[PDB]
Amino acid sequence: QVHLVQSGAEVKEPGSSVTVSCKASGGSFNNQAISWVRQAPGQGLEWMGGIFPISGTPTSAQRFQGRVTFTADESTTTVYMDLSSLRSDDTAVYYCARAGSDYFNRDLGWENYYFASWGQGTLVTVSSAS
Amino acid sequence: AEYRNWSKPQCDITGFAPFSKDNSIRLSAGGDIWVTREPYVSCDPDKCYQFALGQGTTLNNVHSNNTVRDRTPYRTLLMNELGVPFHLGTKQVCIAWSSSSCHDGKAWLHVCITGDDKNATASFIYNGRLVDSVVSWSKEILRTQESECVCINGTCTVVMTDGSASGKADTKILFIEEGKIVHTSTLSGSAQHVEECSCYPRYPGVRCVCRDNWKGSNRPIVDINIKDHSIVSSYVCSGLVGDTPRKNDSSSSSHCLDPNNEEGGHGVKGWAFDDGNDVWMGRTINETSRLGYETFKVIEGWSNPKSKLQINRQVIVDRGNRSGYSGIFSVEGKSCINRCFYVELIRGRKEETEVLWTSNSIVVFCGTSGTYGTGSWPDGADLNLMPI
Amino acid sequence: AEYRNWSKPQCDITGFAPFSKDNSIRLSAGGDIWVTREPYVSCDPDKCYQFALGQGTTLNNVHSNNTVRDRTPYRTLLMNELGVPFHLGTKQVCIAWSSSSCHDGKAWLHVCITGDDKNATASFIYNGRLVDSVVSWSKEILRTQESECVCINGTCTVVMTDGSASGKADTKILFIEEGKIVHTSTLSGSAQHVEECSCYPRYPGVRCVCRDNWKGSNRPIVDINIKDHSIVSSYVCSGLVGDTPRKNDSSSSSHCLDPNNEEGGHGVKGWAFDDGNDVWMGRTINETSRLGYETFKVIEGWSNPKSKLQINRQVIVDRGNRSGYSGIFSVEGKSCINRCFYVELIRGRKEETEVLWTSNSIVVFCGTSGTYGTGSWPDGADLNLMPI
Amino acid sequence: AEYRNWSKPQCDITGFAPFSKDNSIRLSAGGDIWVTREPYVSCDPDKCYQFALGQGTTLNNVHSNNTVRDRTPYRTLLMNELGVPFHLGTKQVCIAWSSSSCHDGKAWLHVCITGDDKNATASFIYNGRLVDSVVSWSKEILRTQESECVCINGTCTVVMTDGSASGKADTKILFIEEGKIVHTSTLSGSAQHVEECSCYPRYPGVRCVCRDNWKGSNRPIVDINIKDHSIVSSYVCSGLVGDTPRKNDSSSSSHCLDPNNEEGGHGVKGWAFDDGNDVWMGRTINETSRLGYETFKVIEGWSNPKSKLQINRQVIVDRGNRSGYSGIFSVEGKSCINRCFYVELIRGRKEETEVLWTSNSIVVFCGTSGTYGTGSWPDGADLNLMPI
Amino acid sequence: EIVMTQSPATLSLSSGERATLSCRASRSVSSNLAWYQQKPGQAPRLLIYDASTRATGFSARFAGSGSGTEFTLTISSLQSEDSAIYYCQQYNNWPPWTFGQGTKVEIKRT
Ligand SMILES: *[C@@H]1O[C@H](CO)[C@@H](O[C@@H]2O[C@H](CO)[C@@H](O[C@@H]3O[C@H](CO[C@H]4O[C@H](CO[C@H]5O[C@H](CO)[C@@H](O)[C@H](O)[C@@H]5O)[C@@H](O)[C@H](O[C@H]5O[C@H](CO)[C@@H](O)[C@H](O)[C@@H]5O)[C@@H]4O)[C@@H](O)[C@H](O[C@H]4O[C@H](CO)[C@@H](O)[C@H](O)[C@@H]4O[C@H]4O[C@H](CO)[C@@H](O)[C@H](O)[C@@H]4O)[C@@H]3O)[C@H](O)[C@H]2NC(C)=O)[C@H](O)[C@H]1NC(C)=O
Ligand SMILES: *[C@@H]1O[C@H](CO)[C@@H](O[C@@H]2O[C@H](CO)[C@@H](O[C@@H]3O[C@H](CO[C@H]4O[C@H](CO[C@H]5O[C@H](CO)[C@@H](O)[C@H](O)[C@@H]5O)[C@@H](O)[C@H](O[C@H]5O[C@H](CO)[C@@H](O)[C@H](O)[C@@H]5O)[C@@H]4O)[C@@H](O)[C@H](O[C@H]4O[C@H](CO)[C@@H](O)[C@H](O)[C@@H]4O[C@H]4O[C@H](CO)[C@@H](O)[C@H](O)[C@@H]4O)[C@@H]3O)[C@H](O)[C@H]2NC(C)=O)[C@H](O)[C@H]1NC(C)=O
Ligand SMILES: *[C@@H]1O[C@H](CO)[C@@H](O[C@@H]2O[C@H](CO)[C@@H](O[C@@H]3O[C@H](CO[C@H]4O[C@H](CO[C@H]5O[C@H](CO)[C@@H](O)[C@H](O)[C@@H]5O)[C@@H](O)[C@H](O[C@H]5O[C@H](CO)[C@@H](O)[C@H](O)[C@@H]5O)[C@@H]4O)[C@@H](O)[C@H](O[C@H]4O[C@H](CO)[C@@H](O)[C@H](O)[C@@H]4O[C@H]4O[C@H](CO)[C@@H](O)[C@H](O)[C@@H]4O)[C@@H]3O)[C@H](O)[C@H]2NC(C)=O)[C@H](O)[C@H]1NC(C)=O
Ligand SMILES: *[C@@H]1O[C@H](CO[C@@H]2O[C@@H](C)[C@@H](O)[C@@H](O)[C@@H]2O)[C@@H](O[C@@H]2O[C@H](CO)[C@@H](O[C@@H]3O[C@H](CO)[C@@H](O)[C@H](O)[C@@H]3O)[C@H](O)[C@H]2NC(C)=O)[C@H](O)[C@H]1NC(C)=O
Ligand SMILES: *[C@@H]1O[C@H](CO[C@@H]2O[C@@H](C)[C@@H](O)[C@@H](O)[C@@H]2O)[C@@H](O[C@@H]2O[C@H](CO)[C@@H](O[C@@H]3O[C@H](CO)[C@@H](O)[C@H](O)[C@@H]3O)[C@H](O)[C@H]2NC(C)=O)[C@H](O)[C@H]1NC(C)=O
Ligand SMILES: *[C@@H]1O[C@H](CO)[C@@H](O[C@@H]2O[C@H](CO)[C@@H](O[C@@H]3O[C@H](CO)[C@@H](O)[C@H](O)[C@@H]3O)[C@H](O)[C@H]2NC(C)=O)[C@H](O)[C@H]1NC(C)=O
Ligand SMILES: *[C@@H]1O[C@H](CO)[C@@H](O[C@@H]2O[C@H](CO)[C@@H](O[C@@H]3O[C@H](CO)[C@@H](O)[C@H](O)[C@@H]3O)[C@H](O)[C@H]2NC(C)=O)[C@H](O)[C@H]1NC(C)=O
Ligand SMILES: *[C@@H]1O[C@H](CO)[C@@H](O[C@@H]2O[C@H](CO)[C@@H](O[C@@H]3O[C@H](CO)[C@@H](O)[C@H](O)[C@@H]3O)[C@H](O)[C@H]2NC(C)=O)[C@H](O)[C@H]1NC(C)=O
Ligand SMILES: *[C@@H]1O[C@H](CO)[C@@H](O[C@@H]2O[C@H](CO)[C@@H](O)[C@H](O)[C@H]2NC(C)=O)[C@H](O)[C@H]1NC(C)=O
Ligand SMILES: *[C@@H]1O[C@H](CO)[C@@H](O[C@@H]2O[C@H](CO)[C@@H](O)[C@H](O)[C@H]2NC(C)=O)[C@H](O)[C@H]1NC(C)=O
Ligand SMILES: *[C@@H]1O[C@H](CO)[C@@H](O[C@@H]2O[C@H](CO)[C@@H](O)[C@H](O)[C@H]2NC(C)=O)[C@H](O)[C@H]1NC(C)=O
Ligand SMILES: *[C@@H]1O[C@H](CO)[C@@H](O[C@@H]2O[C@H](CO)[C@@H](O)[C@H](O)[C@H]2NC(C)=O)[C@H](O)[C@H]1NC(C)=O
Ligand SMILES: *[C@@H]1O[C@H](CO)[C@@H](O[C@@H]2O[C@H](CO)[C@@H](O)[C@H](O)[C@H]2NC(C)=O)[C@H](O)[C@H]1NC(C)=O
Ligand SMILES: [Ca+2]
Ligand SMILES: [Ca+2]
Ligand SMILES: [Ca+2]
Repeated sequence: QVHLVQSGAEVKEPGSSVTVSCKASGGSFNNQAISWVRQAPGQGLEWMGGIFPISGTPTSAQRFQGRVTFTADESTTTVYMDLSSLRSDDTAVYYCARAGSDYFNRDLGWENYYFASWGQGTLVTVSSAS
Repeated sequence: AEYRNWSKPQCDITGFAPFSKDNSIRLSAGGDIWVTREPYVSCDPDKCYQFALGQGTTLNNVHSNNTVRDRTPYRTLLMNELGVPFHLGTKQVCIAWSSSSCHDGKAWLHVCITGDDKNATASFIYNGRLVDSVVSWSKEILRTQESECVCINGTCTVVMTDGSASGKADTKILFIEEGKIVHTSTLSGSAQHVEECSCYPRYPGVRCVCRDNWKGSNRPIVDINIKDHSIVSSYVCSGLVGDTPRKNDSSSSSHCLDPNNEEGGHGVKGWAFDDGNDVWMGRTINETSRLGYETFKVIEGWSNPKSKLQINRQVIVDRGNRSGYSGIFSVEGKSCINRCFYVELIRGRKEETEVLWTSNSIVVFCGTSGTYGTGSWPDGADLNLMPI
Repeated sequence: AEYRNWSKPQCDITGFAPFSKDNSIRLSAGGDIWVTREPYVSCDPDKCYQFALGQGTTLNNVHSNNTVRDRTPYRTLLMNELGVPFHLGTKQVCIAWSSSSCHDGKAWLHVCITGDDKNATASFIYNGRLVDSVVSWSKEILRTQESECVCINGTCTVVMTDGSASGKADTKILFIEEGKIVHTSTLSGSAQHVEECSCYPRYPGVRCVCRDNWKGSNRPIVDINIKDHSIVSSYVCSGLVGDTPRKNDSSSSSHCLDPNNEEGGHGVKGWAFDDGNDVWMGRTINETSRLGYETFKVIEGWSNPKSKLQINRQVIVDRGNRSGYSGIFSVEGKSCINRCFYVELIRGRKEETEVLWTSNSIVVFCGTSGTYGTGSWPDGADLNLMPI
Repeated sequence: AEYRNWSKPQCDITGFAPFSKDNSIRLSAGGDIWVTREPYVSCDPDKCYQFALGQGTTLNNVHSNNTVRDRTPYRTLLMNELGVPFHLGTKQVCIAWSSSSCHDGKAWLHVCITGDDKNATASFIYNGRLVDSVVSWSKEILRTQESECVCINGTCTVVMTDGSASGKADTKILFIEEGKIVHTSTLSGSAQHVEECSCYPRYPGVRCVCRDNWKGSNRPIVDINIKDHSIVSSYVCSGLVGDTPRKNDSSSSSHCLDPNNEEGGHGVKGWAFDDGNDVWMGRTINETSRLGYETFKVIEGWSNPKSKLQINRQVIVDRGNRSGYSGIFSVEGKSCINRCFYVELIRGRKEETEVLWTSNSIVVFCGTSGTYGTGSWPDGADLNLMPI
Repeated sequence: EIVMTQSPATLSLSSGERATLSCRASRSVSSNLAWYQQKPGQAPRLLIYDASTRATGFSARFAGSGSGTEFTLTISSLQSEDSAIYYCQQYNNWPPWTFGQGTKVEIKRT
């Protein structure tokens, strides 16, 4: 089946950076955008950004625009997300998701940008503890 | 012949009088007319031409379906004398999904952009032949003005952008001589986002008013020096802002240096120009959709960021009828330079689901020192009756 | 090049010979042709052009329905070389529901009127660009000649009216130089109503014969002085009257100074010209409807108000076929100025209910000093068979 | 005006940038467009023209059926400015089922071939009028370049062949001055078969790269001397061969003097040009059918017969889309001669049985010394939906 | 930029009865609205899109309603598996794609 598969959990020290990845089980990376959404403990959902796997246009939420970068590879059929300058507050579950959207108009923007399918979620925690 | 220099003073404008209309969608219901979007107007020393990016199809045609996408391999730059609709005899001057054109006083320059989203090419065509080319520097949809370029003493200038629409992007100003790229300057000053500039000669330099898709509902300004290639930028001071969407005039604000951060995301291509301390400008009548179109003068709106004192309002299209992109062009008179503008009248998908196609008509107005009355000049086509 | 002066004498006319025909309604039954009314003809120093006010649609089109109204936002001035029918490649020169055009010897002037009934604008377009504009002075349907203007030594003249059709109205004569309004004179003399004038050069001045919708079935005359902007007016003396409706030739009368008060209300655009004491003129063959068309000379009809002595009659369209507006134009020959005329051939609604549209063809004749025979040259389209 | 001499040096090419596209098949689904094959491009001193052999019919027409045959009495040479599609207003310049054209710097020369297979005539038309003619010398389908001729100091040259396609044939080089045949040379050197040559000015002489239907999958070369009418010939050395069909790049070989005898029978019209010891060339992406199109540079490929070292590849049409004939043309710049090429995009019968007709679109590219990106520019028409 | 307000904050009802949830946008989103269900300890799941149509994982008992600036979701005959948190999300043409703060459903059993 098509479904997304994510990388394992991580502990990182403050000021460090973390890499999370997401791969399609079906090898079927069509141009539908892959997006990253996070969930802090006992808190609501938060969109961070995304990328079109073939056309390669990346996008990021304003709060993360200096801190996050996205890249993709059709060969590994995997999307990679890097989050920099980590702090305790970034401790959250990070989910990759597949959007209903597959084209961007210079003038009119996006269409159908809702999440149809989600990954397993990766727990990332920021701490000094061993 | 000699190269253009635009060294005459600006004419004493009191408002705008009607100049031309195309009727393209009404004619299309019984005729072979091209599907288009993103039109513009420019003039040689003798007469004016209308330009548009075709969708490689006529309107009553199976290939007219799904014509909503802005980038495809088939788009070409169409060219006609002003007032002649785009019929099957129209000339295609280059392959393009984005463009700009101007006449230097000896021959036409066309700037044409095509290719893959992440590896596009820009071709420079002058006096009928390809003279130069350059490739996307940030690998994310290379784009230009969708309106005329400006040339002084043979040196033409064009604004080009690469990168994100909702974050920092790379903007460059290219200096061109007979189609050859001679210099390049990176954007400088306090403008944070620059798209779809509308430019006008302001001897000895060039001035441009642009679209900010990221944070401003106030419009960015770019000043270009032709003698030393230097660049500076800022924002339109006026408390009455020109972008769409925007806040209502009762609550909107502006800053001379920074994006106002009010309904900043998204926008629409527009224009404004200086008249001493006053500013002339046009905008959609509605604040959150591309409906109607109005123009007016704002007292001290070029230098005072708190001014909301408007005068000389004109309706061009009433609030119940669709509008679209708009842009300035300049015409040389016997003793002064006049300013004129055009308005894109978009019809069909995605708003009007009665049809499968998307296309536009146009209307054109020119600055007058005389007197004028009132009216409304919409598109006028009946999409309930004509071909789906 | 130099400005026109028309300083040659008038040619020795013995009658009129055929010159051109368009066949527009016959071609429309299988082709893409524009819907029009109120046509006219004018010539530059090298060749003649046909003009018409389009209804912003082709004939075999859903937008052709209800094309009977004279004022809408979509009307534009069409222009072609004489003899080329109005196909989809035709140029639209301005937005207009009323107009006039002329060539000064260096470039074309177009006078274009549009806007709200009670607040209309007049735009002056010269050498391809808008040069001046003026607004309705009486706030009640500003209107002009629907025929060519006349220019001497660079100064063009145009007659304009505002106000009621069935009472006193405000008529002005505007003097124009390279599109700039340089002077204005108010109507003077005994003419009491002045609409749709037909004008001709009569060096050193200009002379115009007009429509009286209020009280005359005799036509008003207006003489214009180009050197001092003075105006005088009167009526056509001839006992054989030129307007429609009118009384029959057995009972009609006229006055050289006043409206004859015979069937005075309503009228139709026409022409007449002086030939010493004689007058040449054209009119509908029927007295109470726009059917057929005839021309003739009236002996002493320019100076004797009791004369009914006609000679040299020609039928142009026979009494069973529709006619419409008609008007004079002047052509410069090798040693004299010739007079030529055109006739609008109206078809469709409201009289012909076989179709939903209203449109016209044209036919054109020129003065000859030679000899001629007979014929009839109607529209010729079969409305019973072609598209509804 | 003066005759062309092409005495400027060749421009420093780094690859090819997009220049034009016609969209003929997409427009044909709702418009009156001519049926064509065997197109080509040529330019006067001011602008470029597109040429094609019409099938004497429009596409949505009963006469469009069975348009696959290359010789019929109705074929004519069509001519338009580059970019204007072949609509009903297009000029037919001569009767022809084979042709070539060029501009000498003063006027156009057209070489037009028609008549019976075994007794055909060649007509030489210069400055609008027939100047000379010649008859088939071997009585077996007289034929020429299907692409532009080349002229230096007023003397134009054209390659012509008569006789078998699968055996020895009679090839002659004709020297023409203002339409008059002034000299003729028979083919000389080691080339054994010469069809459909593509020629380019290489001052002081002319150079041509051709099709070998008999034994070579490597292309023949012909050098022509304009001052003494001498001829010499050979083959393209490159181990990467330009004809179709051919062996794959893993197993193909070539010889500088002889046909390589690898998949030699049949072929397709193409081009190549010298760049010191390197060669620039274009070919179908597929080895055994006319699918896709690519260009590249081969290091030492003009002088070393064992070289397979390629660089600067570009895809023009991807491997899933149809191609056809292709050919070079030359354009004079401010200081150097540029090389440009065109590609025929064939659609319909015999491969695409969804329709009864056969026709083509085109795409055009020019050499650049700047930079460029990537893309694919196919025909784009949907034969499953448009008229059969 | 566009703020999504969702109410009530918490809802509790017995099994075999109808339940209703509501969402409001600070500007009109022209039907560009979707709903998600998240079961405890699992990734969210798409329930409805374009304010009107339900995803393959859900049956006729779930219904969407509203347009412009106000929207509603209704669950028919509540069951043990419905005990979950639900969120609305807008997607009107331009970023960011803001979610509502969510509503928690717990079942009022004996
Ligand atoms: C036929 O054609 C012609 C040409 O098209 C039409 O004329 C044109 O009509 C429009 C109408 O919108 C005019 O634009 C409007 O101009 C006013 C500003 O001008 C007025 O107010 C001035 C200031 O008045 C104050 O101060 C003076 C002292 O200085 C005091 O005495 C006053 O009491 C006030 O306190 C004043 O200087 C102006 O005078 C000049 O003009 C008149 C003629 O109009 C002359 O007699 C004078 O001699 C002198 O030359 C004048 O009185 C703006 O207020 C308008 O914008 C508001 O209205 C819009 C809708 O109309 C609305 O959409 C805008 O948002 C805006 O409304 C907002 O702002 C208002 C204040 O600005 C608020 O009060 C309001 O609640 C809201 O918040 C608009 O810009 C054109 O100027 C005029 N053009 C020409 C060349 O004359 C004519 O209408 C047509 N006729 C018909 C029947 O079709
Ligand atoms: C082939 O083509 C040619 C060219 O197109 C055709 O020829 C043209 O034919 C028309 C016919 O209508 C002519 O127009 C008409 O002209 C007459 C007036 O002219 C006649 O009367 C003149 C005056 O006669 C009196 O005075 C003289 C002395 O001066 C006396 O001798 C007489 O006795 C009278 O008292 C007279 O001078 C004319 O002679 C000249 O012309 C003829 C040719 O016509 C020559 O033979 C002569 O040599 C000489 O050169 C002439 O006899 C008008 O009366 C006509 O208008 C009336 O008729 C119309 C219909 O025909 C009608 O509809 C009008 O309403 C009008 O009728 C009313 O008025 C009448 C009086 O005017 C009343 O009697 C009547 O009851 C009614 O109330 C008309 O204007 C053209 O001139 C002629 N063209 C040319 C250049 O020659 C030819 O017909 C074609 N051939 C064929 C076979 O079709
Ligand atoms: C966006 O647009 C731009 C511009 O259009 C795109 O760039 C263009 O990309 C194409 C890709 O096809 C390039 O053409 C290709 O060129 C290579 C030859 O060049 C490479 O190899 C050179 C030699 O390398 C050997 O030797 C050196 C030591 O000298 C060693 O270090 C190496 O290890 C090797 O042993 C080398 O000199 C070149 O370097 C130069 O160019 C690069 C950029 O490419 C620069 O970074 C360098 O600084 C330097 O300037 C270079 O690395 C050919 O090999 C290609 O042909 C093969 O591949 C085709 C498919 O790509 C295939 O279909 C052909 O049949 C052919 O394959 C066959 O032959 C191969 C060997 O030749 C075999 O390995 C293979 O199995 C098979 O048998 C092709 O000609 C363009 O040059 C380039 N244009 C420009 C102007 O830069 C860019 O790609 C676009 N981006 C995107 C995302 O779309
Ligand atoms: C129309 O204009 C003519 C003059 O001609 C016009 O102007 C030229 C520059 C060209 O553009 C022509 O194509 C164009 O038609 C007027 O005629 C002129 O009138 C004046 C005043 O009566 C005469 O002035 C005199 O000129 C002599 C020298 O020639 C002096 O010595 C005298 O002291 C005096 O200034 C002039 O001679 C005369 N020219 C001719 C050729 O006759 C014409 O009056 C005018 N008419 C109208 C109705 O506007
Ligand atoms: C092509 O023709 C040129 C000459 O130019 C041509 O003819 C002109 C009238 C125009 O129609 C031009 O547009 C057109 O191109 C030839 O150039 C000439 O080459 C010769 C030999 O190298 C030169 O000869 C010398 O000339 C001087 C006098 O100028 C004598 O004193 C010497 O004794 C000797 O003959 C000649 O200078 C040169 N001409 C020019 C204008 O540069 C060219 O050779 C020819 N090329 C080909 C391929 O046919
Ligand atoms: C910008 O370009 C314009 C041309 O479009 C330049 O205008 C030209 O300026 C010169 C010098 O003033 C004029 O030449 C002189 O004209 C007079 C009168 O005809 C003549 O008697 C003299 O012998 C001389 O030729 C020229 O006519 C004028 N052209 C026009 C159409 O006005 C202008 O100088 C340039 N501006 C700048 C700032 O460089
Ligand atoms: C109205 O315009 C016409 C032109 O359309 C004027 O006629 C022209 O007048 C000039 C000045 O007299 C003539 O120039 C002279 O011609 C003679 C003979 O060739 C020559 O020897 C002189 O040196 C001088 O060039 C010109 O030829 C003449 N044109 C024609 C066609 O006759 C006319 O004067 C104007 N009328 C008025 C009332 O001003
Ligand atoms: C090939 O054809 C071109 C024209 O297309 C020839 O170029 C022209 O050659 C002549 C003679 O050399 C040039 O005239 C001279 O120019 C100089 C510099 O301007 C001037 O000082 C002299 O007094 C003289 O007029 C002419 O300008 C030149 N044209 C161009 C556009 O450069 C060329 O000679 C031909 N080549 C060969 C090989 O014959
Ligand atoms: C201009 O904008 C402001 C801000 O949106 C409007 O103020 C709101 O008006 C609505 C009713 O239309 C109220 O429900 C809100 O409570 C108001 N907001 C605040 C902060 O008070 C204002 O009404 C708009 N003006 C016009 C004339 O439409
Ligand atoms: C501004 O334009 C908008 C959008 O065209 C108008 O909003 C629409 O109003 C109608 C009723 O009049 C509704 O049926 C639509 O659903 C609304 N559309 C959207 C997208 O919300 C609005 O009325 C206009 N407002 C003003 C002040 O001009
Ligand atoms: C010209 O007009 C007069 C006036 O209308 C007509 O005279 C009338 O004719 C009818 C018969 O047709 C009589 O019943 C009336 O009594 C007449 N009126 C008068 C005042 O006597 C005359 O018939 C017309 N003549 C022509 C030739 O058209
Ligand atoms: C290039 O050409 C050679 C010669 O035809 C190909 O070699 C043959 O490949 C087929 C399978 O495609 C085998 O069945 C044959 O036994 C091979 N013949 C020989 C002589 O080895 C080769 O596969 C081609 N390679 C490519 C990349 O196209
Ligand atoms: C080269 O082109 C040929 C002919 O167009 C291709 O042959 C087709 O291959 C598919 C399967 O891959 C078959 O179903 C078709 O029937 C074939 N077409 C014909 C006309 O025979 C071939 O695949 C291409 N090969 C390469 C290596 O490019
Ligand atoms: Ca904005
Ligand atoms: Ca009357
Ligand atoms: Ca071969």
